[PDB]
Amino acid sequence: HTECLSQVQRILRERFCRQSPHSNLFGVQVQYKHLSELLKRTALHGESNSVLIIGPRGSGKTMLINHALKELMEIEEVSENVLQVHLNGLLQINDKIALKEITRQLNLENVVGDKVFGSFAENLSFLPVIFILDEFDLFAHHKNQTLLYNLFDISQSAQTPIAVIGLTCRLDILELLEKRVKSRFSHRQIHLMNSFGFPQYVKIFKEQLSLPAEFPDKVFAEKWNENVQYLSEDRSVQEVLQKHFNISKNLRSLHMLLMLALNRVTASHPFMTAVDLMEASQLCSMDSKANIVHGLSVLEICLIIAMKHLNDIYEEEPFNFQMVYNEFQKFVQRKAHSVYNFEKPVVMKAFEHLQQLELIKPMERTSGNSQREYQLMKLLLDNTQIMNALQKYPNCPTDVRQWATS
Amino acid sequence: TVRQLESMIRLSEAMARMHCCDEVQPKHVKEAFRLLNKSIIRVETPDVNLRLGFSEYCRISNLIVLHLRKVEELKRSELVNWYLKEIESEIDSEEELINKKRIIEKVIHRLTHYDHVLIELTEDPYLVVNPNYL
Amino acid sequence: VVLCRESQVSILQSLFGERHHFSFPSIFIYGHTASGKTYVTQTLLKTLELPHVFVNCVECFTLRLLLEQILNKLNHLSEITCETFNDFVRLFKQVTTAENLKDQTVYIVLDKAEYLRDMEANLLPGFLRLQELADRNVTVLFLSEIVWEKFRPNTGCFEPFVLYFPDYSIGNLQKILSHDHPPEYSADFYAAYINILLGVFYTVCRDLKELRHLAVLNFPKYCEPVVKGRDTRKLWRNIEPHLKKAMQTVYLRELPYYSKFILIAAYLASYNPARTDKRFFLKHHFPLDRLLAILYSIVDSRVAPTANIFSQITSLVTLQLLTLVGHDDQLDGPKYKCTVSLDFIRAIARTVNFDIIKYLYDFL
Ligand SMILES: Nc1ncnc2c1ncn2[C@@H]1O[C@H](COP(=O)(O)OP(=O)(O)OP(O)(O)=S)[C@@H](O)[C@H]1O
Ligand SMILES: Nc1ncnc2c1ncn2[C@@H]1O[C@H](COP(=O)(O)OP(=O)(O)OP(O)(O)=S)[C@@H](O)[C@H]1O
Ligand SMILES: [Mg+2]
Ligand SMILES: [Mg+2]
Repeated sequence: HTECLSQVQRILRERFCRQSPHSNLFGVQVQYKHLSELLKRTALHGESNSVLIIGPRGSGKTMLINHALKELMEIEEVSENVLQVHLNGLLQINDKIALKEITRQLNLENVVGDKVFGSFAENLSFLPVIFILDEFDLFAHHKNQTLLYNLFDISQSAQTPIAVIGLTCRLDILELLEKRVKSRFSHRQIHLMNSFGFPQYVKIFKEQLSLPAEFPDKVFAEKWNENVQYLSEDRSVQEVLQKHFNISKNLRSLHMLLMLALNRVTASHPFMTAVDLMEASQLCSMDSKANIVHGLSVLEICLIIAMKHLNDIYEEEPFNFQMVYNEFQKFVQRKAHSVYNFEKPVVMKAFEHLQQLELIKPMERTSGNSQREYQLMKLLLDNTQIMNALQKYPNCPTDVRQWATS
Repeated sequence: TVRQLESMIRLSEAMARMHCCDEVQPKHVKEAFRLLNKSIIRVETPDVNLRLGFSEYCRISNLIVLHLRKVEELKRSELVNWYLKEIESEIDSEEELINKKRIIEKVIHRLTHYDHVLIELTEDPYLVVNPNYL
Repeated sequence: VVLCRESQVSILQSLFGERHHFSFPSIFIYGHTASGKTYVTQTLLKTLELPHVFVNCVECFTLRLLLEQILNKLNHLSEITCETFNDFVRLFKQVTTAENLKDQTVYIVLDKAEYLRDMEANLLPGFLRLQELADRNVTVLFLSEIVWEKFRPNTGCFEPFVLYFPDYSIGNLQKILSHDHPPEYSADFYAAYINILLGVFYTVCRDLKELRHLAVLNFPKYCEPVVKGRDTRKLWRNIEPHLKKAMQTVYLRELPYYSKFILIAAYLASYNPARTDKRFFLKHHFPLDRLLAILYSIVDSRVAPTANIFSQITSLVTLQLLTLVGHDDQLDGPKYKCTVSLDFIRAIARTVNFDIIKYLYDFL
C-alpha cells in the first residue's frame, strides 16, 4: 500500500534526480571495456596513459568513469596505493586555485606549507595517483596552459606513474591545445554517441522504469513489470517516444520526462497511464514566447500590430517611438469615435514595459546622446507567431483583429 | 474649401430630388456627409461573427449609444423592446423578428464583453455607456 | 492566503514529496509582473515549514555578499566569511552536516535572477549543478520575468524544469480585489466598486498592485454620496467625472529672458538643416557659431557678448536641456543637441510672442 508507494518513489527519485549508478549499460560495451582495460594496466603497473572522452552533454560521460572505478578499485589492495584527484573546470578557474586544491586533496599542505607563497617546486620535485578532469575545455583557455603542460610532462616523464583522463563536449578539443602539449598528448580518444535505433530507445525506456529485483514485495514488482510491458506497445506511448526521440536522443531528457510522469502517481493510481505520459509530453513541449504574448494587454497588442505593419512596409529596417505613435494615431483617427483616446505618456510607458520584457532590443546601445525616443528599435517576433497568439487571445476586439488582418 | 460646401448643398438637393420632396430634410445632409467623408474605400468589408456586415454593426452601435445618451438626460429588456419598436417598419415576418432579436442580443452581449463600450450594473441588469465614447 | 492558485501549489507539493525524498536540482519559474511569484512560493514555504533561504539578487550585487548572506542565513537556520566559489562549496558541505539538515532537502530561493547573467560567466552553471557537486540533497529555485531562452549559456548546461504561472482574468482579479473588503460596509458594495473600476480601467491597467492602489486612493470619494445622503444611478452620476479625471493620469501618479531665446535658437539649429538657414534668416537672396549667428539674427536688440550669456549656456547644459556631443577638452569647436519637446518650445515661444512654426523647415 502506501509504504510500497513511498519506497518506490524514493528509489525512482534516487535513480533519476541524483543519477545513482546502475549495472545496466547501453551501447557502450566496447568503450567501457577499453577504458577498464587501460585503467587496470595503469593501476597494476607503473605505466602512464592519457585519454580524452568526447561526447554531447548528458550522454553519461561521468557514468563510464564512475562504473569503471567502482569495478576496478575493489579488485585488490591496489586501491591502497592508488590515489585519486578530481578537478572541475567550473570550480577551479585559476591555476593558483587549482594548485591549492591539488595540494589540499593530496594532504601535503603540512609538507608544502600553509602560506600563499607561489613556489610549487615542493610538489614538483616530490612528484600512483590518477587525475580526473571535468570540463577539460576550460583549462585550455588559461593564460599559458601551465597545468596541462606540467601534467603531460610528468605523464611522459619516468619519475612516477600518472594517468590523465579528460572529459569534453567540444569536438575540436585538439585545436584548442598548443603544439607542444599536443605533441606530448597521447592521441587516445573515446567517442560517446547515442548510436542506437528507435526500438533500442524503446527497450531503454522499458528497462529504466523497471523495478529492481531487490524490492521487498515481489508480486507487486511483477505486476509493475507487466504493467510497464503492456504500456510499452501502446501506440500513444510510442508516439510520445517517437516525438521525443526525433527531438533529442539524450537520456537526460528521457529521465526528466519519466520523473515528471511519475510525479502524477498517487495512491488512487498506483500504475501509470498513457494519458499521463501524453500530459507530461505536452507539459514539456510548450513555447514560452506564445505564452508571454498571450499574457499581454490590449494596448500592447495594438502596438505590436503597428510594429508588424512597420516591418512589412519597410522591409527589415529599424524604427523609433514617433513613427509607431503616428501610425497608431492614424488608426485611431480613421475610425469614427472608438474609445482609444490616450495621451503620449501612457503609450510611452507601455513602450517602456514592452522593452522591459525584452521583446524589443536596441541597436548599438548608447545613452544620453540619444533619448528613449528617436532610438532604433527592432522586433524579435515572427508574423506567424503573432497570428497564432492573436488567434488564442481571449477577448480580442473585432476592430483590432481586422486592423491586424489589413 | 467653400467649393466642398457648395458640393454638399448640391448633394443634399440631389437627394431631395430623388425622393420627390419639395423641401430638403436633414436626413439627406446626414446621408451626403458620409459620402463626402469616405474617400479611400475597399471593395467589400469583411464579415463579423450567421454573419453581419461592419456597416450594420456600426449603425446598431450608433443607434444604441444615441438612445442611451439621450435617455441619460435603462434596462436591457426595455432597450430591446424599444429597438424592435423602432425597426417594425422593416420586419415583415416572424422569422425576421426572431432573427433581429438574435442579432440584437448578440450585439449587446458583444459590446458588453468585448468592446467595453457598454458597462453592466447590478435577469435585467442595468446598462450604461462608457463615458469615453463620442 | 492564496486565491485562484491551486494547480501550481498542488504541482509543487507533489514535486516535493517527503522531506527525506530528493527532487529536481533546478526549477526555473517564469511569469508576468503581477503573477504573484514571490507571494505564492513564500507562503507555500512558510506553510510546509521547510528549511529555506530567501535571497534577492539585487541586494547581493557582489559575489562575496551573495555567498556570505547565504551562509549566514543558513547557519542562523541551523561568523562565516568566504571569497571564492570553491570555498563556498567546501563550506556548504561542512555546514550542511547538521542533524536538522541531515535527511532534509535544502531550498535556496533566488528572486530577480535577471541580473545573474551579468555577474559572472560560471556562476550560473555552478548554481545549476549544485546538487551534483555538493551531493547533499539540495534544490535551487529561480524566479524571473524573462523566458529561459535568454538564460542559456553558450556552452550549454543542466536544463532546469521550466514552469509558468498562469495569467489572471476578470473573475480572478475581481475575487482577489473583493477578498480584502473594508469591514465598515457591505461586501456587495465593495464588489460593485470593483466591478465598475474593472469596467473602466481593465483595457489598459491589468496590474493587480496598480489597480488595488487606484481603488484604495479613490474609495473615499466613492463613499461620500451615501454619507451625504444602494442608489446605483445616483452614485454613478455623482462619481463618473472623478473617474474620468483619474483616468487622465493612469501611470503618472520660469526661465530668464535670454535663456528662452537661447533655447529656441538651439531648437531651430537642431531641427532645421543648415542649407536653409540663410533662406530663413539672411535678409536678401550643430556648431556654436551657427547658434550665435541665429541668436543675433532673431533678437531685435543688439546683445553684447558678455560672459553671462556663456554662463547661461553652461547652466542650460548642466540642467540636461542641451546635451554636449564633442570631447569635454575641446572647448573651441563644441557640439550640442537639443532635447526639448515640441509642445514645450511652442509654449515658451507663445510666452515670448514668437511664431516658431513660420521658421520650421520640416513643417513648411
Ligand atoms: N550508456 C548508458 N548506459 C546507462 N545510462 C546511461 C548511459 N548514457 C547515459 N546514461 C544516463 O544518462 C543520465 C545523464 O547522464 P549524466 O551523468 O548527467 O551526463 P554526464 O556523464 O555527467 O556528462 P556531463 O558532460 O558531465 S553533464 C544518467 O542518469 C546516466 O545513467
Ligand atoms: N494569486 C494571488 N492570491 C492572492 N494575493 C495575490 C495573488 N497574486 C498576487 N497577490 C497579491 O499581490 C501582491 C503583489 O504581488 P507580487 O507578489 O509582488 O507579484 P510578483 O509575481 O512577486 O512580482 P514581483 O516579482 O514582486 S515584480 C502580493 O503581495 C499579494 O498580496
Ligand atoms: Mg558529469
Ligand atoms: Mg515578487
